[PDB]
Amino acid sequence: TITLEKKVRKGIESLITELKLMQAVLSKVSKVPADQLDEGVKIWAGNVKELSYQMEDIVDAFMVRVNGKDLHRISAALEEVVLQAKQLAELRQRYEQEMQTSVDPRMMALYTDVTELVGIEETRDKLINMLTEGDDWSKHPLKTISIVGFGGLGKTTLAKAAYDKIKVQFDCGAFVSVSRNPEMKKVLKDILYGLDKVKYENIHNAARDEKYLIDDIIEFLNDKRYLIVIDDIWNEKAWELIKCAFSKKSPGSRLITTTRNVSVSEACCSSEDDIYRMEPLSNDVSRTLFCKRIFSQEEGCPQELLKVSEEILKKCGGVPLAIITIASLLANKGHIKAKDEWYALLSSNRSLEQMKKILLFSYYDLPSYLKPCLLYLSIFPEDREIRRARLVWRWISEGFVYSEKQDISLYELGDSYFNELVNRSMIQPIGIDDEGKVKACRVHDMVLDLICSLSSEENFVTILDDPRRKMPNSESKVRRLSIQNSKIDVDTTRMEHMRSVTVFSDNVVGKVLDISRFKVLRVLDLEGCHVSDVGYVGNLLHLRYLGLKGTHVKDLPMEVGKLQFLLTLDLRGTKIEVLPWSVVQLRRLMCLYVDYGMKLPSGIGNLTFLEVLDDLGLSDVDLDFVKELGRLTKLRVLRLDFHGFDQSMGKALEESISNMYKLDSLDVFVNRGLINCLSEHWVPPPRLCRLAFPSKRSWFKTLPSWINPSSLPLLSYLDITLFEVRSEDIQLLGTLPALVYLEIWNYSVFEEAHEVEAPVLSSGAALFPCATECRFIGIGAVPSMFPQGAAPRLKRLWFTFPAKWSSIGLGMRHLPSLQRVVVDVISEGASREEADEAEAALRAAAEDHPNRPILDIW
Amino acid sequence: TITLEKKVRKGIESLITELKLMQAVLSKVSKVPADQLDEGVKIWAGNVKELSYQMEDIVDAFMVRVNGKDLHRISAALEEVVLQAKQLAELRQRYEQEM
Amino acid sequence: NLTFLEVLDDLGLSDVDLDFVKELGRLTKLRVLRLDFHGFDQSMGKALEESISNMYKLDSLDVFVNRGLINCLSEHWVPPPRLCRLAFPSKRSWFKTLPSWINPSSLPLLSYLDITLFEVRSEDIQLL
Amino acid sequence: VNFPFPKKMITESNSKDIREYLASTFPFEQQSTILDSVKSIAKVQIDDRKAFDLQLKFRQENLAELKDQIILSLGANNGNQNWQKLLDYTNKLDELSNTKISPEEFIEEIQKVLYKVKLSTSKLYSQFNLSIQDFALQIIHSKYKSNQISQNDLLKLITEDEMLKILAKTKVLTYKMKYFDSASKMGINKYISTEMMDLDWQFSHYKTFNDALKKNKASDSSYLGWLTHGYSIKYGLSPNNERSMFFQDGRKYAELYAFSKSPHRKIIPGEHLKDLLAKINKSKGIFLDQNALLDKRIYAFHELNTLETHFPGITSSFTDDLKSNYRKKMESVSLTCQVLQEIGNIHRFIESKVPYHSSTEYGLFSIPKIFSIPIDYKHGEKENLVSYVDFLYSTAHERILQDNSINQLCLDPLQESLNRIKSNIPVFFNL
Ligand SMILES: Nc1ncnc2c1ncn2[C@@H]1O[C@H](COP(=O)(O)OP(=O)(O)OP(=O)(O)O)[C@@H](O)[C@H]1O
Repeated sequence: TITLEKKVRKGIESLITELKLMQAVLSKVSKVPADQLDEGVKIWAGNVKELSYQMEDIVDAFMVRVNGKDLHRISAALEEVVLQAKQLAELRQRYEQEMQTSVDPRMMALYTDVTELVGIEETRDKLINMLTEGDDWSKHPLKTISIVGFGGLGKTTLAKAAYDKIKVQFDCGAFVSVSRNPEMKKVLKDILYGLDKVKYENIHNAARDEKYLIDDIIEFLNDKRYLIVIDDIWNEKAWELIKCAFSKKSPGSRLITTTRNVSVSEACCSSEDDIYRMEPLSNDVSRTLFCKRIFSQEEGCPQELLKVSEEILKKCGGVPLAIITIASLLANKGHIKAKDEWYALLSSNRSLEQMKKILLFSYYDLPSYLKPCLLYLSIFPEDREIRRARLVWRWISEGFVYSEKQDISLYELGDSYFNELVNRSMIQPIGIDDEGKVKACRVHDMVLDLICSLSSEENFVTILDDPRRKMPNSESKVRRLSIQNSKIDVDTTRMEHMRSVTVFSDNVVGKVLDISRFKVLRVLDLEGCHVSDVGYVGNLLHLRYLGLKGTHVKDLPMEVGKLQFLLTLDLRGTKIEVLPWSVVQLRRLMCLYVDYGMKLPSGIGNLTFLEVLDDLGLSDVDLDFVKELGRLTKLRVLRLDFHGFDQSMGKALEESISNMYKLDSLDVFVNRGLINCLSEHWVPPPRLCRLAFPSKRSWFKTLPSWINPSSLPLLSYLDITLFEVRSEDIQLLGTLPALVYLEIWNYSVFEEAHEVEAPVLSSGAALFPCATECRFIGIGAVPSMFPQGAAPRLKRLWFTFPAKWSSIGLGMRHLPSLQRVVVDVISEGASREEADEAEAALRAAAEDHPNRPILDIW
Repeated sequence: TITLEKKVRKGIESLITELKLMQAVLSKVSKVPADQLDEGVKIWAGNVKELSYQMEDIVDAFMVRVNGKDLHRISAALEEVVLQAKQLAELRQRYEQEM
Repeated sequence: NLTFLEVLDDLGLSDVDLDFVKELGRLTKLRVLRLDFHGFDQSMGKALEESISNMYKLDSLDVFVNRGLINCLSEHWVPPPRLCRLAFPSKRSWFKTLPSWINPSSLPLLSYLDITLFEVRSEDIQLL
Repeated sequence: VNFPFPKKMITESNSKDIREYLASTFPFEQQSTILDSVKSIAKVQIDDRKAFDLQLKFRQENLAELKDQIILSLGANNGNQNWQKLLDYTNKLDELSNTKISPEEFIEEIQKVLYKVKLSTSKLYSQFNLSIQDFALQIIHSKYKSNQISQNDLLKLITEDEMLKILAKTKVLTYKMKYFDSASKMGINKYISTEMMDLDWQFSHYKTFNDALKKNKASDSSYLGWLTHGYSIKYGLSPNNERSMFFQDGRKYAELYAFSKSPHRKIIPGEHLKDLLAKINKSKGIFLDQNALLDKRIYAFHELNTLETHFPGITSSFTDDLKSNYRKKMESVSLTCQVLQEIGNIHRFIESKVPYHSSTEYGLFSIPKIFSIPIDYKHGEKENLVSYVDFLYSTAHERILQDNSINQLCLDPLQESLNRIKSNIPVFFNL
């Protein structure tokens, strides 16, 4: 039986090498647009993909289950897959026989008539003012503007409009377009030929290197005012090289650039005030464009078509490209289509092919390791929004995230992937998480349709709706399933090799299908369903992600200890009370979500690698527990509850916390009273970046001593409720370097009967660098707070003002960037005649400010 | 008899993939005007066409008639056509010269 | 039982009981139909019109009647939406005034029509 | 058949008679009525000193009676439950109850007994425990009313956390144990609001504490309300069958308090405020659809009512409130619950009129048999009762709004109750 072991080891190593080679080939193939592949390579690539799936499964089985029967099965599968690989190779070799270029579809749009653009005037004039901006604009240094957004939004159209409008007030100009994979010689020759068609008429035939072309451009632009537009920049090196030709200084010249990428725009412009962000049209403008496009002369929509029109316009989203293409589709110049045909289109040609080809540029440009992470978005329903933590943990579980470096955490890699997807304008971010990051994301609908078609053409994902998207006609091997309409019934007797199941139905029939037959699973996601108990979760042996959130589960089988591979375990909103003991024996576990009302077993110290722990109970617990807490060393998020926890042992807890070197966020929730932990001389962890005490009824005393800017060099969030605030407490907050967000409560003002005291700031300038929001709830003063001009980035101020102090000046010209102020007045001490006086006074003080912020007196 | 059923299925799936590849090649060839093809490719393409006909017939027979005698005949035909395909491949490789 | 029937030509419809005319309602993906009404007893036309209204996809339809007044396709019928061609080539069996379901809302698509009415009004061409 | 509603406008003439009748008969003395809301039913003339020493005698008798039962329950017990421990508890109970002592000693011993009763074999065992707690805090209320204890110390006693976590537990559990079967047989248990618990003479003392906090610290009063509603949901007075969104969790009260101190948070909400407001709008929508089930609508009403009564203005959204016009609907349902509770009180009082009903119909130790209000029909009672029920229904029929979307929750309970009451009043009036 020894030789069995050795043979199996050898076979597995061979498979690993073969997998590397296959992935290299597939990544190489997947770059070519579909119009340049031939059928042979496409078919062969599909078959290679299937073989890759099978070999991955075999390798995983060996890694998990390692006896006689297992080794025998593994050897059988090994032999079979090797045979199939050889056969496919011969097949390809048998029928191999060796035996122009199209133009960019976006080129025709430059010759569209100008009387067909609907709502440009406003944006056009705003951009023009952003360019000139004054009377002596012809004497200021060179300036660069940039425009960003997603495809089809109308960037080059706006640039063309402004250029044609104001080109008269310059000497020379040009309008050049850079593509995805550019040749720098061609770009420089284009600039030269655009500057003077007569002198450099034959410049496209010259053969010099880039240095001499750059020298020519520099010599021609000497002592001239120029306006130059550069279009469709796709990365950084291109701009880094082209920037050399505009190195000299020239008073009065202007540059414009347009792009889809945000970092490129940040690299072009100097200040973040020189960035224009395109935004979609409003509803009325979109509707007029639609009507004009189709009902062109009548401009009268019949009534029966109103509501389908509105739903279609909502699906378009205000993007002119989609509006135009769908309007041409429904126009059918011969005849307007019928209402039922409109419905059919809504539920579900040259212009359509062009739109698809245009939008796919951003997909064909991604790095190879980001393409699966994008297709994975086709699992979720249409219009809802997606939590990012769910996405990141599922990506890690599926195996899309990996690296070879020794000192890297997969969580931050996944976060980087998400931020990169947002950076390329393919995802709309929404909200702010409770750990300082994005909360959720949204996807445009046409993009969603493109993604669904792409992922369906490769058996990446199979969706189950009843009206559309039924079971594939001829497919025996399905890997990832997504149940959205519970009306259907599922066979699930041929789906031996599943990998991931997800149910989106509130329906009872959703829990009907049997799961214990998918002997190889990695992702089980039943969030929201009404399943009641799962005893079959053991015997799965392959899981990585177990998501049970918002389900009616009362208790877990005491066999989860068998799942030696389990990254995530999500239990929130369930009815569980006490976790089974065997949970201690899950050595690989990186994330544990739980409610504070659940009892944890004793030996929690063994769970190293824990990177996220949510809502510890910390009640009815002895000391060895709080000492074990000090062993989880690589832990980046923590949340406590202090509910029944006895505040006599806080010192051990603070030492255990100070033991965690890597850490970003921290919460402490306390019902009432004075917080008896985190005493002075604590030495917080160095990398801390976010701190919060959301209690609002449990105070600190004067202030923690460890808030000095040396101990907490990094901090971008703070939320504290003190007992009594001093005047030289805000000073210590001025000392903090970053402190983007801040919120302080004065406990004595509300709960006790103390009165609002005016704090005074002194002895310094630039007190609050990078403070965009501040909420001094309980304590307020506008002028004396900010002397000389400090915090030149604030945008929202919250302060309190007694009516007694009607007779201090409310001048808002210390602070340039003000945009919103929320005030509340205390009127019992002073009479109403002083009250309305102070009201009108601060109103005028807000009106004088040039930015003209908004007020609220409350 | 269980083993025979398992084998015939595998052979049929292999034939289906091979048919896809052959049709791709033939469609690629049939675009060139007759004045730019050379004789070798033309002859090889004719033979490939004939093999395609035979394999289609075998697949159809399996789909319609599906027992012992039928499965035995189908297995025999399967083996023979696979052998002929290999032979034609070697034949083409033997006399190919780029010039 | 013959589902998938997409074209059916010249049904007999004579000496037939009701379960036959009810079965007719099961052929759902059927795009062409032709009837004869030869010996068919005109007492059961309602079941026939329901069975016809059950076919969602449908393009052409014929009804041939020897003589007399056509006693089927009564008002409140809800014809199939996609209908595009309709014909009654009898020329000796009339309708009464006009079917009510000829309004342009119920038949948005129609490129062919052939009817023989008993007596035409002046405000009948209007509906056309 | 449905008996038609009485249609009378309230007269001071019969007001006098009904008023002195309520002021004379025992159970209606300590309770107040909805009819106090009417224009002219004035002239109460009541003094609480006599009612107070009456309560003293009632408490003495009830503690003595339960002690009597405790000895014999210790005599023959099915599995010894250390009943002499509860006996020592009632021993120190009577001790503290009889003597005058210094305020500090009373504080210490009250806190000790209460904190050690804090920490399942028998059911009436637990009933005895609950009655021990209730009698202890009743002693507290009487002692405060006896001017032997200041206000400062009373607050320092009640405002500390553990006492707050006990008041609600007792206030809900005792009411359930005492009235649930009566409410079920009467068929009104589906209409039982924690808001109107402290309107029975059995729970007047609680009311005192309540206004005391409205005296001094409104925050703690609202906290006590938010606590008692959650405790009511927990012990199954109102089953929702899945989960409560915002009642059992500690981090929800924090958000509610934060909003209550600075309201502008509602305009610029955080995430927890966001999903709070989403759940509120969803429950509102569920409440304002007529063919949803009754239990869901009642549950939604209870939740929204508690939120609005303790955290004012959070449930309000200006525009849609007028198109829906649900505010008056809420008031109508509240009025219905109040009047239904009073009708149940009257129905329970009727049992005192039975020739053979020595057994109390209110609950364990509700009334000591030393008083045991008798069967003696008096001159006025036979007229005053029917008059009072008619006046109740007449006063109710006016303010209720009439629309079938809202008719389902306020009209038919009143109609069914009027039917049951008009059917059973005579048969009891004969014998
Ligand atoms: N205001 C408008 N009114 C009518 N049509 C418009 C308007 N703005 C843009 N379009 C149309 O949208 C189409 C695409 O716009 P355009 O190509 O300028 O966007 P883009 O930002 O350049 O896209 P990409 O990022 O792919 O280059 C053009 O055909 C143009 O006619």
